[PDB]
Amino acid sequence: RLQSRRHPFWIDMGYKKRIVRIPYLYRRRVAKEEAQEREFG
Amino acid sequence: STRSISGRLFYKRRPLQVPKLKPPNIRSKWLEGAPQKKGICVKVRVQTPRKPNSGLRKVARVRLSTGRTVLVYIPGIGHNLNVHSVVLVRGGRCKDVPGCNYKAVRGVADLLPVKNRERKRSKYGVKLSSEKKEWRLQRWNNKHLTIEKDRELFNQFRWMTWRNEEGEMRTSPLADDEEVPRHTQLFNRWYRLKMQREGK
Amino acid sequence: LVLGSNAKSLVDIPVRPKPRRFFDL
Amino acid sequence: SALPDGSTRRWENDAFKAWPLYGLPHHVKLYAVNEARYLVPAARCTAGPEI
Amino acid sequence: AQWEAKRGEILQYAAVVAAREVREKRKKEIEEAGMDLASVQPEHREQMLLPRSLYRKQTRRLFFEWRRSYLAPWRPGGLQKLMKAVVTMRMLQRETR
Amino acid sequence: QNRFPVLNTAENFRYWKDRGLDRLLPRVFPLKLPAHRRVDPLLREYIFFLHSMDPARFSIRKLGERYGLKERTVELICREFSVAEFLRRTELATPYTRRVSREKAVLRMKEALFSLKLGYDQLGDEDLDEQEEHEFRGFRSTQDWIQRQNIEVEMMSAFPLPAKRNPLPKRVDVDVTVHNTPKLKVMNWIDPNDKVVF
Amino acid sequence: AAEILVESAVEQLLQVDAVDPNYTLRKITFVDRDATNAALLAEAAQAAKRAWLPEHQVVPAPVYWSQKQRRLLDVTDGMLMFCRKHTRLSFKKHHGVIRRQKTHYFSNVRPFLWRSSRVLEPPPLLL
RNA sequence: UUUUUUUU
RNA sequence: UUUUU
RNA sequence: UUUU
RNA sequence: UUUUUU
RNA sequence: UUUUUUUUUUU
Repeated sequence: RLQSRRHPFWIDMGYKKRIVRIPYLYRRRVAKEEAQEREFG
Repeated sequence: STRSISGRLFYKRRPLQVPKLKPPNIRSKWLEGAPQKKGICVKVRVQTPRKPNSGLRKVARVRLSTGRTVLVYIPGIGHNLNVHSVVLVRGGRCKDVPGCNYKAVRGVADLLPVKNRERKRSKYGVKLSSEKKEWRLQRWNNKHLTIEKDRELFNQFRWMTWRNEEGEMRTSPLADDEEVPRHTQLFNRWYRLKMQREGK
Repeated sequence: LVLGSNAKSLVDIPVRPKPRRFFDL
Repeated sequence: SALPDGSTRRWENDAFKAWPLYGLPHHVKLYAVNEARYLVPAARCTAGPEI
Repeated sequence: AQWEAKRGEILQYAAVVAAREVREKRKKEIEEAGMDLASVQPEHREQMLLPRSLYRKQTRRLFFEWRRSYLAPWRPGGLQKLMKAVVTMRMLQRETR
Repeated sequence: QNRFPVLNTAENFRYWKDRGLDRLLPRVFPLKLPAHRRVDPLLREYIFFLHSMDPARFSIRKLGERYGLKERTVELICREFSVAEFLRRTELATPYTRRVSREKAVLRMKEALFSLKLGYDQLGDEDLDEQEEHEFRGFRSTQDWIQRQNIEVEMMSAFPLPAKRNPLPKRVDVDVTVHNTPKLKVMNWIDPNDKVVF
Repeated sequence: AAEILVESAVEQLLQVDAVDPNYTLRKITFVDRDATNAALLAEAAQAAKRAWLPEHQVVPAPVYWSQKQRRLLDVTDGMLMFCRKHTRLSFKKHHGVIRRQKTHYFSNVRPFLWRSSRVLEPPPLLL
């Protein structure tokens, strides 16, 4: 397996970014699907 | 094999057998080894590319400071070079234009304005970051996107004891028409810290 | 995406810094 | 459960083999059998003390 | 060993302990913050005074309260006390002799 | 074809190893843990006390023989115990809130989990001294760095064969301390390659 | 085995493990025929003498001087304000991966190397 | 059992 | 820059 | 400077 | 502000 | 990433 090369600081920051980013993506997807059925389906 | 080593003059016959030339850096040879060389334009024309490539490509004959003339391509939309204009050239080969083995540099050159329309390539088009674009990168506030899942969870374990913002504890989240408040500690944390710090 | 930005906090609500409670040897 | 209690804790499949203990009973029996088969070269060696 | 056996007994006992404290403590908080509880729905009256959050949190904290017995084998200077008092006995006798 | 009932043969070397298609198969392995942490915490206090009480009667080597602990392992128990107690008595900070690298934090979790499943060890199980045994310790063990050869070839004959050339020790420079003062530290440079000692 | 014997002899003389001291045995000697063994035995004796008699108690120089100039420092609660930190864990935030092997060698290795042999720091002197 | 899992 | 919620 |  | 938990 | 060490293959 290839070894890591990125700075630790960046690596650690990536995990922090995902804490609030990830949840938003899940809600954004269901927002369109749920709303479509409540007005058309 | 060792057949080529025979003879008392092996130290003068073998070494004189050059394999080949230097394929790399074979086109850009008039620069005298300099990274870049300034020049002046004395002819502007439009050379038609070879087949099957159609269209028209703008070119100009730029006279190098070393008393040598060579065609140079002017990539990018628009055109501002005219007769007796100073432009800085660089390395680069053009397949469509035969013979041309040089490229011009925008910005650093003389009497060469910035590109007309370009946002993706900045350095290439020697385009500086505009004030309007810089201000857009700082606006980050799109977190309030609650859904039905949050509504049910809020009114199951977070509705009995919950402190609001202004002055009140007990709110009305059960009402459908009402909107669940936001977090006063976590929501919009990055934007709040930056805005409150520059205010000094 | 139906909700945009109506209620925003810029300077009205401050942020409490993290207290210090981890002694370093 | 109404009463707060740690009844939801469960062990992992790989946890059992991650912390083994060399005290289980079903190894001594196998070891004893292998001992006899390992010392057979000298058991049936009808030679002198030197050999 | 004893504690383990009596796990169920202990935990069940502590359930009523927290009820008398959470209910009284929450009553004062609403009075200072809120105005009155006369116009509130009767259904929500019980939940507000004894929320599921404080009840579970207080019970866990109070359950552990009962614990921490036999403070003799305490890491921060709890074991050394016995040894210090044991060995020293013999030293005085020897000295005299 | 040949008879050799022993446990140091070519095929028997590195027993219980994947030789074939099983190399790519995932397999779980036990997690290692230092001996100085698997011992009962209770006994650590006791051991420390003795050491600090009478170093003469309770020497570093004698103390470790009764409980079956190595000379190096027993040293860490006193050192790690001392610091833990110092911060508690002085009311400086709690052990849990102590700052330490991530390598130690994961180690602490394993120590707690080790006892929760099996339990703490009342007495250490390790030999004070080493023993010359045939074992696989890395890739640098089964190699000759002097002659730089893997396969030894010798003549087959009943008569005494001439011996091989013995190697010589490598001479390297070292340093020693002669005079030590609070404001100065004098040292001497030794050169074993110098013929004249003087 | 040598250390066991030597260490045992001393205790007998002093009668440490005795509530009622009965000084009867006041002469212990060891006799060995083997020259090699004899020499070795002597070594053990030396170690025994250490950490027992106050006249032969060694101490490293770095810690000996520190122990002499002792002081009582009073630290209040407000003096430990900067000692505490926010982050719980710690680790290296910059990989030690070298970028330029030659440029770094001729800038921070050659100037700091004045010897042709690799020598480590010698041990401290015992006083 | 420590403001532990938990993250400017 | 500010700092035991 | 979470050692100027 | 919630959930879990030798 | 070592309390009393300026020593430590710390990991």
